[PDB]
Amino acid sequence: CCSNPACQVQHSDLC
Repeated sequence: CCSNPACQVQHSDLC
């Protein structure tokens, strides 16, 4: 989903 620490943990297409 993104190259973030949280994104990797939880699939969240925020970017």
